[PDB]
Amino acid sequence: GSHMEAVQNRIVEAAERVPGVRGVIHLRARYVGQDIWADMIIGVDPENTVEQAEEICEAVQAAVCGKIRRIESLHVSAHARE
Amino acid sequence: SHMEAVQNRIVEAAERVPGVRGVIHLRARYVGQDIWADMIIGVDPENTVEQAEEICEAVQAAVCGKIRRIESLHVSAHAREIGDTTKPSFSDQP
Ligand SMILES: [Cl-]
Repeated sequence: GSHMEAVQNRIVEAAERVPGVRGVIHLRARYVGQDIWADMIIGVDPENTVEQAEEICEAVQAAVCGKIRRIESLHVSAHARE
Repeated sequence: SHMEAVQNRIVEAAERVPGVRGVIHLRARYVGQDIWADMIIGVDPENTVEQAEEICEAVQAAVCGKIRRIESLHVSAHAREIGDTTKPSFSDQP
């Protein structure tokens, strides 16, 4: 509901502030008990290395998980984007 | 389960594709007679993202080409060091 959109907006806002992120392409978030499990795809520079893209991915994980307490599990991956 | 033969075929297939440093993970199930799968490959860290997506597509074509009962296969890549010998996982979500 309205409840869930608010958290999604929090997650996007958080992820999008992280340097190297070219928008959030996709976000699946779901309640499992009281906790949230999420899967996210970010856009990144096509010319990034895989190592570099994974660094950005981890940074997003820390930023999002840091600001939204109720997230128990967050997978982040990157697609090339312009 | 009973279906180790197909898993081994899938891994062997994927691992022959150039740019693949082993299969990190594979979730496969039968739906009727068809197989639906999700797979994670290891790749050169120094590959570009563009290039890793290219490898991913190559694996999709190679695996789906050699194991014809696969109706749907998603492939994604993580960086993997060359000294890594970690056996492929077949669980349901790391
Ligand atoms: Cl061949």
